[PDB]
Amino acid sequence: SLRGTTQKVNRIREITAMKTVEALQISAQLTQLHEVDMTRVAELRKKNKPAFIEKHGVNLTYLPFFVKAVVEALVSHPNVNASFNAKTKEMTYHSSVNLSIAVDTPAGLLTPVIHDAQDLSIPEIAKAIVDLADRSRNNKLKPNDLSGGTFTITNIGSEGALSDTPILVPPQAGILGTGAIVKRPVVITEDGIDSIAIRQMVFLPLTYDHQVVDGADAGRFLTTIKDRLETANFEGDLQL
Amino acid sequence: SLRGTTQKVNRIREITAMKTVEALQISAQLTQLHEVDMTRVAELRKKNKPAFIEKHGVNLTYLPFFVKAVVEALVSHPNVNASFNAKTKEMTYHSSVNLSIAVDTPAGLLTPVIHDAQDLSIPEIAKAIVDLADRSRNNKLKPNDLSGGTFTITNIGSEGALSDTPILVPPQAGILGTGAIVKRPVVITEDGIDSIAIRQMVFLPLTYDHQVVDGADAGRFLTTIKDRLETANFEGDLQL
Amino acid sequence: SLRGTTQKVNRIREITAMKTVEALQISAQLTQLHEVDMTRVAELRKKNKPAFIEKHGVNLTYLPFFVKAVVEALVSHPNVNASFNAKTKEMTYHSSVNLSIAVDTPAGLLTPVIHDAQDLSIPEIAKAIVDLADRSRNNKLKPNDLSGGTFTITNIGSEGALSDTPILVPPQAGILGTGAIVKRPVVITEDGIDSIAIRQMVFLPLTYDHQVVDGADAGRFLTTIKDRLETANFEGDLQL
Ligand SMILES: CC(C)(COP(=O)(O)OP(=O)(O)OC[C@H]1O[C@@H](n2cnc3c(N)ncnc32)[C@H](O)[C@@H]1OP(=O)(O)O)[C@@H](O)C(=O)NCCC(=O)NCCS
Ligand SMILES: CC(C)(COP(=O)(O)OP(=O)(O)OC[C@H]1O[C@@H](n2cnc3c(N)ncnc32)[C@H](O)[C@@H]1OP(=O)(O)O)[C@@H](O)C(=O)NCCC(=O)NCCS
Ligand SMILES: CC(C)(COP(=O)(O)OP(=O)(O)OC[C@H]1O[C@@H](n2cnc3c(N)ncnc32)[C@H](O)[C@@H]1OP(=O)(O)O)[C@@H](O)C(=O)NCCC(=O)NCCS
Ligand SMILES: NC(=O)CCCC[C@@H](S)CCS
Ligand SMILES: NC(=O)CCCC[C@@H](S)CCS
Ligand SMILES: NC(=O)CCCC[C@@H](S)CCS
Repeated sequence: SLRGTTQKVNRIREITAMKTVEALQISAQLTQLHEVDMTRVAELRKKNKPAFIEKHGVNLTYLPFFVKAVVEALVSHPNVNASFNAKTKEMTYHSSVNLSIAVDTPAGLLTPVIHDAQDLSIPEIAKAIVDLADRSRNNKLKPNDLSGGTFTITNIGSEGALSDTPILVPPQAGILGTGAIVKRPVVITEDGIDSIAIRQMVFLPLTYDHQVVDGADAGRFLTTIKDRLETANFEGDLQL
Repeated sequence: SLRGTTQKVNRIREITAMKTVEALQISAQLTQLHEVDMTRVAELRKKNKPAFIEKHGVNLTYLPFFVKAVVEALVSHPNVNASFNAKTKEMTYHSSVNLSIAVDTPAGLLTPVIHDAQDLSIPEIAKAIVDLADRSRNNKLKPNDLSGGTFTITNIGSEGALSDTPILVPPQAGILGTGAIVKRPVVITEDGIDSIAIRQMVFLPLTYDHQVVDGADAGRFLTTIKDRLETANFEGDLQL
Repeated sequence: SLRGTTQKVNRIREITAMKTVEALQISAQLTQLHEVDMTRVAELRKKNKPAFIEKHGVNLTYLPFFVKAVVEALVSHPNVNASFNAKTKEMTYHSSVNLSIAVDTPAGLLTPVIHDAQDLSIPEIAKAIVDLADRSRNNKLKPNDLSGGTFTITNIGSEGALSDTPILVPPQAGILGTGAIVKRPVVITEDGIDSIAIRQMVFLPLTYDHQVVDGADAGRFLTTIKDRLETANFEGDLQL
């Protein structure tokens, strides 16, 4: 149908094309990659999935665990939950964590926002993602659902990708991609013995703006997220 | 010889320097990475290499398999074999797949084009790559051999790289890198049993223009390529 | 403390913000990734660490090994230790290797320079890194300690990162990141037998300017570094 034709793009595509080209010219984007052992989260998720759907009415995916860890890291690393004004040379450190979530829709990519995500529990996050994705796909968003974001999470693993260099959109200073969670052979070291284990591993590429965040700051922020996910103390957070 | 000197660059270098700096400013480039199990292609290639050289006169490398899978994916994903006009907001979906191939030459990188690649078999692709690389290296190209490309494949694995973030050149919307194919330990899951196998693995970084392709579209396009290569039903395609 | 405030940034942050945004607009940056087996260097380092601190007064980290291999590669690949003037179309191939080292400080990232690094031994490199990092952190640098660099090495593995797409700053044409050195299961092939070994592996992302270096040139340069590190003939270089 499309093949061999020239057609005017829809408004979402036109806006995305304009915003992404401009975004790269008014920021200094680079992507740092860390690997995280998601096995404990995967086991916790598998064990509690039936009780979660029964009590909260929504499916329990990996995304609310990534959101909870990222939002707590943005509170303890306020330098990342920030915006730079290149005209006045002032940095604004936001008190709210307004978390943008990339949502794939048939008309194009949309980035709705979970406002004040720092006040939400894992069940509330799971419900907000479902509500935003549904309203994004059915033209039921309001303008304020698409603005005010202070950081973004993009699920690049939804379509099989291990990694990407996602584009951040100023005034945001960071966008985290959640790669595909894949079983991999990894090395475990305990009591001086190196051995090979099968673990659920994920790559987390973080695109950050070098105007706001330096490489070591990005590493410290990603280390906080990694340690939270690897310990996986989320049982109480599930409110079952 | 070069060390401690200042010299005027040759024309290929001057053009590359100008085109690549400009390309990044008029597009929104990002690179998505997937991993593909090339074992079946490697076994098929090893088994049929002698019969291929004897019948078709050229060596059988991995590149014609990547080209065949990519060209079929560009036909089934017309949204990727496309160009965006930022002035009129129109997308042109090309009917031809004119596949650019990056060729390393002593005077610099050249990107000759296989026009109407969708009409070619694996032997015809193998011969066209050899012809274009030879004419690129011996100053025997014509101007139309270097224009009209709708997508590019760059063999970054030729010099050992696992991955890269290759630069696309508008009006193209995508450029795929074929990383070095390396034996790696990977996890196989069958009948509920996780186990470790040695497989020939490759990383395929795709740089795409966010004006034309969103992240989920890139993932769906790369999934089509991955499934074609992993199944490796190419015996009949070899025309032996 | 920062949360909920707007504050004027310090001078280092203001300069970094300005330089990194501009750098991307006057160059064609891309990042090629190779993997290197650091096991032999790790064993050599562990065995000689006590004798190194006793004789040279400084701790022996992995960074002087990366610096030695990179500096020798910049001498044998003069096309990488070079600067492009886009106005005159002239390439300057530097005779000195002035190696910039990224240093994380509490006030922000600084990039001091080891001038004429090609004339230094591993102990001299180890001492120069310690001196530059100390003076960077205690406001004891002079202006010429921060200029004249021909290439940069950035230790992204200091804060846990496997990889990054570091930003180069013109007139430099390349910046190498040293990822976190991690034990991984890898495939060894000897006498026709494929087997799985535990090795200390590192990813080395190289951001290069496409105005100066093409992808195959970057691969050849990284292959020289990889072969030097994997052979690890550095015993005599330690001067113990
Ligand atoms: C100045 C600087 C480069 C010195 O690094 P260094 O020579 O490796 O020295 P350090 O004292 O920091 O290293 C501490 C230890 O970590 C180890 N280490 C450092 N980098 C490592 C890496 N990439 N992988 C594994 N181990 C590493 C060292 O070998 C040393 O080990 P040991 O105590 O057992 O001997 C470093 O302090 C720094 O500032 N790094 C950050 C650079 C930066 O901000 N880059 C920007 C992008 S993140
Ligand atoms: C709205 C959205 C983010 C919700 O994602 P989600 O919370 O993971 O929910 P989904 O219903 O899509 O997930 C379906 C399944 O895949 C799994 N899954 C999703 N992402 C995964 C990942 N990164 N790795 C492994 N499994 C994953 C989920 O756990 C779930 O598994 P289950 O059915 O066994 O319970 C998602 O539909 C979406 O739009 N993703 C694409 C985002 C995008 O386009 N980003 C741009 C760059 S690609
Ligand atoms: C023209 C060109 C693309 C042809 O590549 P090709 O079809 O793979 O052919 P080659 O003759 O170079 O390949 C030589 C061998 O390496 C193998 N090989 C090539 N690429 C490989 C890869 N990615 N992984 C593993 N093996 C590979 C081939 O299968 C062949 O093996 P064999 O001799 O055992 O049969 C190539 O010569 C070239 O110029 N590559 C560089 C492209 C470039 O500069 N890109 C820019 C970014 S680096
Ligand atoms: N709807 C849009 O215009 C989104 C453009 C930016 C997308 C980024 S933040 C996520 C994928 S790289
Ligand atoms: N001959 C050229 O000017 C090519 C410039 C662009 C090269 C890209 S498409 C491939 C390597 S990133
Ligand atoms: N002090 C600075 O302005 C450094 C800016 C550039 C940093 C790069 S070279 C290394 C991290 S990407």
